[PDB]
Amino acid sequence: TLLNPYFGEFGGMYVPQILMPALNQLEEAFVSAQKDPEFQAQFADLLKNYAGRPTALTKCQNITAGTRTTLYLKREDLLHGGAHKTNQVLGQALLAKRMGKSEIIAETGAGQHGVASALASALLGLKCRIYMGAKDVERQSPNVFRMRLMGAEVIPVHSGSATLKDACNEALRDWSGSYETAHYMLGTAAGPHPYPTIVREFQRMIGEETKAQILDKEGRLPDAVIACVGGGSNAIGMFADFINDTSVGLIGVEPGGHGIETGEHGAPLKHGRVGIYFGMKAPMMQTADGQIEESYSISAGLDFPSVGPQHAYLNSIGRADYVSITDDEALEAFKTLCRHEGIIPALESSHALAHALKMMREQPEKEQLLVVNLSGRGDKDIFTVHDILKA
Amino acid sequence: TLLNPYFGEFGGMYVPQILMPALNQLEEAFVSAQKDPEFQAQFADLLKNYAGRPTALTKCQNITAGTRTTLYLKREDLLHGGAHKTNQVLGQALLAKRMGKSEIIAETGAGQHGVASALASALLGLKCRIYMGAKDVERQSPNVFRMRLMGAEVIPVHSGSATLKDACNEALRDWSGSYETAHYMLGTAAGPHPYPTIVREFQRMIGEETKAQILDKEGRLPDAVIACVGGGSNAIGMFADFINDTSVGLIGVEPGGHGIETGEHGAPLKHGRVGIYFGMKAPMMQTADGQIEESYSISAGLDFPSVGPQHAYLNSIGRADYVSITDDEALEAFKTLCRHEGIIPALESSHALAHALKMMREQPEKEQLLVVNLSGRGDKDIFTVHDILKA
Amino acid sequence: ERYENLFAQLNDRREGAFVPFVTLGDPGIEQSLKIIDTLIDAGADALELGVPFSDPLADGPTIQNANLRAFAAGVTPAQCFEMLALIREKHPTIPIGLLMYANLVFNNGIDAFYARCEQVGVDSVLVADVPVEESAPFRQAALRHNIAPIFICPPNADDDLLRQVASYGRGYTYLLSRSGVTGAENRGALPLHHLIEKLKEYHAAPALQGFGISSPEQVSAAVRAGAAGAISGSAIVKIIEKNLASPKQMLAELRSFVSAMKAASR
Amino acid sequence: ERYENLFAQLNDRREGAFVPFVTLGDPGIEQSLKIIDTLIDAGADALELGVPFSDPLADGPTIQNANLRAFAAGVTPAQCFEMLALIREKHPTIPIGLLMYANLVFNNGIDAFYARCEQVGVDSVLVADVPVEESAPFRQAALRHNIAPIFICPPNADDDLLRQVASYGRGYTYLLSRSGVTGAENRGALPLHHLIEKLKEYHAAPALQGFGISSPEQVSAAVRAGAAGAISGSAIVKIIEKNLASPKQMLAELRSFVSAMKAASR
Ligand SMILES: CC1=C(O)/C(=C\[NH+]=C(/CN2CCc3ccccc32)C(=O)O)C(COP(=O)(O)O)=CN1
Ligand SMILES: CC1=C(O)/C(=C\[NH+]=C(/CN2CCc3ccccc32)C(=O)O)C(COP(=O)(O)O)=CN1
Ligand SMILES: O=P(O)(O)OCCNS(=O)(=O)c1ccc(OC(F)(F)F)cc1
Ligand SMILES: O=P(O)(O)OCCNS(=O)(=O)c1ccc(OC(F)(F)F)cc1
Ligand SMILES: [Cs+]
Ligand SMILES: [Cs+]
Ligand SMILES: [Cs+]
Ligand SMILES: [Cs+]
Ligand SMILES: [Cs+]
Repeated sequence: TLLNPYFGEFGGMYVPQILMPALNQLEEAFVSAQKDPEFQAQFADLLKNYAGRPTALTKCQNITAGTRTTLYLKREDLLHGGAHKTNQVLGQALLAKRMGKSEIIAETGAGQHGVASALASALLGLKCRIYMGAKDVERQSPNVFRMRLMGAEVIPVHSGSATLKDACNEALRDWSGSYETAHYMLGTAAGPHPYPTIVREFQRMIGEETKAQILDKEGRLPDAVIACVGGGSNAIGMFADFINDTSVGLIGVEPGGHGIETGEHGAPLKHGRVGIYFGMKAPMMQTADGQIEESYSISAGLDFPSVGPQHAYLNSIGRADYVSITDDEALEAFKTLCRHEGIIPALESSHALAHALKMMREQPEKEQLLVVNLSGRGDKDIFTVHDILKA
Repeated sequence: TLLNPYFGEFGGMYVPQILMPALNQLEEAFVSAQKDPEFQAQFADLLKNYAGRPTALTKCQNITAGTRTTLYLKREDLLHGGAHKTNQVLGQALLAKRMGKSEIIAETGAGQHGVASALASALLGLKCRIYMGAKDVERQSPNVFRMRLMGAEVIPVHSGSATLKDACNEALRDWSGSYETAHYMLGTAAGPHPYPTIVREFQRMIGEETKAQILDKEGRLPDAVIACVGGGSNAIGMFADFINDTSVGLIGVEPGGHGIETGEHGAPLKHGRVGIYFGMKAPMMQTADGQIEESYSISAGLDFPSVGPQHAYLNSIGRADYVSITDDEALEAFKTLCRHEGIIPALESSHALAHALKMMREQPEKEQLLVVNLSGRGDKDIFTVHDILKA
Repeated sequence: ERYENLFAQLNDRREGAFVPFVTLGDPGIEQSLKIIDTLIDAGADALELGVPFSDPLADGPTIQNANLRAFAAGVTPAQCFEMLALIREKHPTIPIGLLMYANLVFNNGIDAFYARCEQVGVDSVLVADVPVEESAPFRQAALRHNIAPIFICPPNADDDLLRQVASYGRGYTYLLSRSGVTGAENRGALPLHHLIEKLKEYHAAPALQGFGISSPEQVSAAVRAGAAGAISGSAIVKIIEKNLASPKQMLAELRSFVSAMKAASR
Repeated sequence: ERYENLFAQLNDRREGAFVPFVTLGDPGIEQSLKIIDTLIDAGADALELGVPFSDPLADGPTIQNANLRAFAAGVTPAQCFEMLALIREKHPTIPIGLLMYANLVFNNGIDAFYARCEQVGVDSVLVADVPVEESAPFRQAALRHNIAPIFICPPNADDDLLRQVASYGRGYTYLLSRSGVTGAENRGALPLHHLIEKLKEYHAAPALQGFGISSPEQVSAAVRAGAAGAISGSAIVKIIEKNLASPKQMLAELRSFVSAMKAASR
């Protein structure tokens, strides 16, 4: 390989032999594109003029009132498509074209990556095929028909938990038979190398902009940046540019679901065990026997029984810290942002916000400057949240 | 009055005597705020850091392929809240605070102004009360619960056509009894002076940014700027900075509904007759007897039997031209943008796009540089559009 | 003129005016004409009459529904003028005022509208959505056709407005009981003595109080405060809607009420 | 060793191997053991056996459902090793290969897994999601416990891969019929002669063709092309699922098929 597939013990390329050429082709295309000024210009142009970068960094003064916490929100909810997923999808689509692929296979849970895949494919002339768990088709329905309006085929997956893991499995199976014409647009910083690396580099502008914006507004770096962790893309996009700024805490937030003690959660980094699946060596939720467990979250986007290898590594060395937030804590944060800042956050992003609000409330006289990655908007979640209100 | 309430013959302050002090107070507050560097800085800060200005100007290369038309879209769909409505709502909310008001009355049709009113009120500490026609509650439902999540009271109006006009009537009646504590946040560039003037000045950044962005990308001004016209706010926001650039065509697009000849339309500027209602002298759809007619559009946001006085004036002098686009033409444009640019536009904005696509297709070898105001995103319209597809 | 003679005579009998309001053609042309006859017979000193409008922005649900009923009976402005001619033909001296919205006046030309009012024997016109600020072409057309233009004195009125209303108005000055829209359920509580006194100082046309007056005690209070009379709309109209099934029992219940209201003005 | 003796004997009788695949414990421990006995009796030269895994990323619906049935019967990896012991105890010479996914091997330690394979008498292990690039700890553990590590030669294989597979592999080389996942419905059509010849040149372990082989004609084609044998999975498993109601009629239909497939290898 051209690049290191591992982050400490975590990562690698644990795919069938048939798929290694595709992975090698992708790696070579990426390394080449990174050195290509024309690629970089085309990518920059789509991000700025199509997706609407740079996104805002909003100071939330109402929600921190009466405390010594200053909170900013990095507004990826304002990105075209409604989430940070759009960033790296535009980059991967350009790599797909560079590799002469005409088709796109993707998987989606919250439907935000699926929307992103569909819009990029519509824009750049690719045929897009999307796997989504049938439970997620229901609970994240507005996204299902956004995808279909933009010319994408949406394929409901009924097997297993009928959520994200099962969508991934189907997408992987499809790709192993169609890699010659189809690029697999993996939607997070996980899976086989080179995906964890590529997804980080194409999400890295989140942290770079945040750094420039916070220095401009505050004259210094944040005490901590805080992001939810599904597979790890929005978090690593935020974290990446701060990794060498040792004074800046990096907090990743896994879904605690109904509570860690119930086993109905999606927190394998802190509560799972290293395993091999999804093409990588990474923490997973697994039985004693080594079968992969089903995860659970109120949010479809965090409902995944593994995590990307770089977060597993940053945790092990102590550089980043990971915590969990329950369904109920995420819901309170959702309601709080709606009512006091007039922003409706995705339920995924609400986990990140919830933890920030905990840091504030637990120690209200601690002076802290925090940034939360608001990875998406919550329009897709409004029916779900409505139905829970009542009871 | 401090400012001229008329644009030629159109405009004025045709409200009950009781409401004149409120109108005079608002006018004085606006004139004062316009000269206040602190107001302007606070307004600029909310627009940039909260709402996400400047918005992108996107070149659409796929949809113009094989023609000599170059088309840009001003991306107000990327503004926080999902539409241009957010701009002037932030300004009016700041005026409400400056006048010591604690409450907000608003009306909404597409629900985008209602969402905007609710979010601004949540952010700035105001109690928000919103009138919406019961038909619009149904056809623009995602917006109904966005409003309610942010702490706003949503009041369904069943009388009359149960659409926008009827929402306005109720809001007006409410305001005439509560003007002492409540600011009436009128949602368009229509109604009694000073509203047509204030709404323009607080939407004016649309055209100012467009001008700067097009000069940067093209080195010259557009041949025409094109905007849909409900009451006139997004169009006048786009038009305003170009009014003195005589080479730049200004095209406003009214909804043609089922067809002008069916009488089921919302195009009083070109197909109505001057009347007095909604606090203004303006073109309206009215019976021979002078009763106000019910309008019709597939889009709730254009479904209004009048138009703002400044557009009526710009038309009369020949400075701006107004046309209509039918339900079916707006739907084709909606589908076209989704599939070929990966942007899902509001059905209101789709009228503007439809007319631009007509200018292109009717004369495919005419060299023209056009800007369409993409006033909002179409997430609110996806269920409606789905249901029409089938038949 | 008819107003002048009315207030002159009322002054001599030392009493206030009771001026009911109804919508022309509610619930039908014929029943409305009978309702109005019952109103005059029961003691109405003058009349305030609404022409059905599609969008009555100053009216609450009661009078809104009055407009709707008239529209169900297919009542047009042309039929309203025909009714007015019949009312004047039966009652030569009673002052007749119209409550108009601006579009119905502006529709076929402001001048032509007031010319038509004169022709049928109307005494005054109040245009609800025309404040003094927009009143010029309306008040000029009124005076040219010997129509009293009615101006509103609101509770939030300042001295500049008081003097405007006093010079521009004829017939009577409308003294508003409260902010808001028409409605019997909502009564105006604020004292209006200081406004009544200043209108008299600038020699405004005599004042009639309206909005929310639904009881004889309110009429009595208005006159005792110095106002020349009182106007009741929604209270009257509620009797029409609650007795739609009973046309004869409608007129009896209307008669009782108007008598009781007029008595209070004495 | 058992593979070496098998290919040696097959060479002397001038025929190819027929190697069926089933999921251990599908549809239950006891019926599976009877199914496997029927397979060997009907003419299976070796066996390829899957341990039920929650997420079989290289398998289509047929074998997916095979895994599900085994899971419904509550089949664990521990029970699979118990079955393997019983199979070896009844059949001392037949080569036994396991189809593994990496997590089941890595779970309790890679070394311990192969030590356990040796202990029960397994001859080879193929880990489906470990390419040569990640194979080192797996192939080292295999060789330490006298287990053949099985490597895949795909159709898209280049010369560098051919030489890797040839030196690292033991027992047999898995020659892939096509891209995609396991499935009888999808047959591999591309000619594989040039890959078969090059493996022989670099002295790879004898080649077995697998994926999509569901008919005697396909077996015959594979051997005539130079491959040492053929593997059939989904075809066998379809007979299990279509005859779940009929255990005796299952074994008869299994017997017919395996005989017909083995005949084609002659
Ligand atoms: C607004 C928001 C999301 O939508 C989201 C996720 N969404 C998915 C699931 N995606 C698609 C393939 C995938 C595999 C594993 C995990 C997540 C995802 C989607 O399909 O919209 C995440 C969390 O994702 P991370 O940033 O950690 O990558 C945060 N915020
Ligand atoms: C995305 C978009 C809209 O949402 C929209 C309108 N929306 C309404 C109706 N608004 C609220 C009060 C009102 C009164 C009259 C006409 C319109 C409106 C709303 O309540 O979201 C218009 C058209 O509006 P104009 O830009 O011409 O002002 C264009 N684009
Ligand atoms: O008894 P209520 O509360 O129904 O009041 C009845 C009033 N009917 S009216 O014609 O005098 C009348 C008078 C003025 C109106 O509007 C304005 F004040 F803005 F000009 C509306 C109705
Ligand atoms: O007849 P079919 O199509 O069901 O094929 C049966 C195959 N069963 S198997 O155990 O050899 C087998 C071999 C290799 C596999 O994956 C890998 F190639 F990626 F390694 C999967 C299954
Ligand atoms: Cs921006
Ligand atoms: Cs604070
Ligand atoms: Cs997770
Ligand atoms: Cs073009
Ligand atoms: Cs309109």
